[PDB]
Amino acid sequence: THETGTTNTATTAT
Amino acid sequence: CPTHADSLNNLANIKREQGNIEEAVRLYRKALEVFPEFAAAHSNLASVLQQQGKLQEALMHYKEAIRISPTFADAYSNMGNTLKEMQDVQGALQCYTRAIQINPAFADAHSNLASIHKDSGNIPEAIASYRTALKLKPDFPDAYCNLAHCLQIVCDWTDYDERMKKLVSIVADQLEKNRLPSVHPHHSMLYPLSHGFRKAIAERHGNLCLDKINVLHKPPYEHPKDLKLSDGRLRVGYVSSDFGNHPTSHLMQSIPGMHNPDKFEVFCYALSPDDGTNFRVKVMAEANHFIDLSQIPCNGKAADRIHQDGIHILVNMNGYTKGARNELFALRPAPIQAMWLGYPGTSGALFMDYIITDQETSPAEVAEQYSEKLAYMPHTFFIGDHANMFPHLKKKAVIDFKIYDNRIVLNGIDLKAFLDSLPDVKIVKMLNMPVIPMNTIAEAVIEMINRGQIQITINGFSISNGLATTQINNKAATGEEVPRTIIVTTRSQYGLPEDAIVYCNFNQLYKIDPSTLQMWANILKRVPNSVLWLLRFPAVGEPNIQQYAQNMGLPQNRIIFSPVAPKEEHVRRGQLADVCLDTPLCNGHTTGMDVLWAGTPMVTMPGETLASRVAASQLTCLGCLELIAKNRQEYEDIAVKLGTDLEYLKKVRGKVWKQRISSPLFNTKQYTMELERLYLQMWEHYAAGNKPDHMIK
Ligand SMILES: COc1ccccc1[C@@H](NS(=O)(=O)c1ccc2[nH]c(=O)ccc2c1)C(=O)N(CC(=O)O)Cc1cccs1
Repeated sequence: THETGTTNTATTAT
Repeated sequence: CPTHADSLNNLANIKREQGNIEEAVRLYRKALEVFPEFAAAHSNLASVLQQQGKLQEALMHYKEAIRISPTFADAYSNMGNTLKEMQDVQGALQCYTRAIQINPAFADAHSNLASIHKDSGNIPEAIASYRTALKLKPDFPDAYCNLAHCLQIVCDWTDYDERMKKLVSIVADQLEKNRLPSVHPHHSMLYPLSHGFRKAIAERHGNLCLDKINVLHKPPYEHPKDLKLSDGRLRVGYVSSDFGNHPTSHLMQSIPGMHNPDKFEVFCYALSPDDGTNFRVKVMAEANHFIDLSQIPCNGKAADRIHQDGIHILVNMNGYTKGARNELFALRPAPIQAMWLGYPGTSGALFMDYIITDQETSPAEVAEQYSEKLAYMPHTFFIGDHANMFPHLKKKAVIDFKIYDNRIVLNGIDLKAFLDSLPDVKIVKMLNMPVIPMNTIAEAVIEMINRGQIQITINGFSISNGLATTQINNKAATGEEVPRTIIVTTRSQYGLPEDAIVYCNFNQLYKIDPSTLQMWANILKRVPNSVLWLLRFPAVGEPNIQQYAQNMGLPQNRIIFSPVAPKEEHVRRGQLADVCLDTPLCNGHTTGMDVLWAGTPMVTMPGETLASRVAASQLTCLGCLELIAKNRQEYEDIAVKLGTDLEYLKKVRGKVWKQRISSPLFNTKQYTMELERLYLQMWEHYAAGNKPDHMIK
């Protein structure tokens, strides 16, 4: 079985 | 102004979303020039470097972000994703658990943690963490789709109809918005998506490879246009992560050494290190050249190596599976690149020219399912090494404990020699099957099984309990060596009834859907006493199958599960079934070859996807067209006739037992010859100045 994908988080600058 | 660096960072985030990764990197870096201690920009930059395959540089910038901002949960979670990709699972876990400690409401970190549990075999915890992620962030396609696959894995079909609707809706929205679909290409075959969507999923995943090779700024390769530099020999390169103990080697490990060295020069490029098994030894010894690219992690340097070897046809044996380095194909070091055997579907990618298949698996009217041109093998594209790996199953004998061919079975390389010593064996016409009566020797064998003994010795011959192979010879259990002893296999070993029909399926449970179990229930209801023999993969799916079956009118005692067994025991115990019921949603591929090699007829209903049509291709090559159903009614009727007309069952089992030898299905020498003829059609076509076109002969 292949590696399960993940979710990168984009940080908004405020 | 602080607005300056913030504006650059936030614009870069937009460019990342749009797929403009190079511009995003440019903007993140300008932000860091304006504002050097900008934690958000360090972490966002690291995220796009990760997407470009620059993993160490990404780690450096994550650590910088966290040095600046020790409670920066985004950076911990993103860094975990990079460590997971580097195979540092413990490091990933420590990062995710720190991010969730900082921010318990961090939906992305919960979902990324869940992906570790999923890959570790802890499906209950993965489900719990994905459900926390969706509670926190209800619009979350990665979490929803990976949860859906967790539920597929354990055969949890709660609200399955609504689940498929949302999966399709998610994919449709992501494709429309030019985003990477959250369904993986190798899973898309399991869900009711259009062929267009499945090919588009594949194409979008292949595009990830482009982001990773573009940073290498390599020019196009110059490709050979003749065979002069190779003395008239066509140079074929097989690229695989699976030269070792993996089913793909169990299928084709004989093929490199069977190539004709007068016309072909064979290069095997391993993407994995040497696992020490006989599978790896054999290909390393039998290929003309063996190259360990696991020592060359840069795809630019690895592709240079392939090109320097002068490869004419490069064969992709991974597609979208673990261990793939499709970046090597995206760089196009060879003039012709073909998909073959390891991945049941299209790459969807421009850098693959052909998929090697056959007219049964991929009839020309469905060519639009594939981005590649079709290249037909003459019978089936599937192949298996069973004749070389398991020659001890070429013959069998039984004990007449009362005559059945699959209640108490003996196999052995020296089985004939053993039977010569026993003057009271009877030969039954159905090749021929010897029957040992219920004598002193048979009682000792039965006693070994019932007492759980490991092996006994009779007349100098070692007689082994089939459940104990790893204690006798671990290399025989894995298929690395042919067993030396006479092995005993019985229905009692697996809790199967001695007076009823056994229908088996030994596939992963995620290949079963409600529609399939309903069809199996219909069959069992029409064959009194029959049982269904399934695999614990995983065990936590057993009570779900049982509940749905009982809900369909099947008592629990009609379904019998067994654990995953070593390779040799798995193939050998197929002899105990009467009939194999193939999964229509995604057929058994390796396991279809396995049951046929045991002589067990397999009933199948080919679908539309490649993965749903392989078993019928195998049965066509074998010569058993009567096992191929055109619809669900036919599938049920075939299975019920096999289970109720015992003379017909005897006839069909005899066909499989004989044609597994006489048909082309397991004939690796013929396969290699036919494969070579196909390579030469590809080459002559190219050498004549043509772009790839269908090779359907
Ligand atoms: C897709 O198959 C990959 C992929 C990567 C690694 C291993 C395999 C498999 N190798 S194999 O196909 O030859 C093989 C072996 C023993 C087996 N023993 C049995 O009792 C039943 C099946 C079986 C199959 C594999 O061993 N497993 C079991 C595991 O991972 O524990 C995965 C499975 C595939 C079908 C059913 S279960």
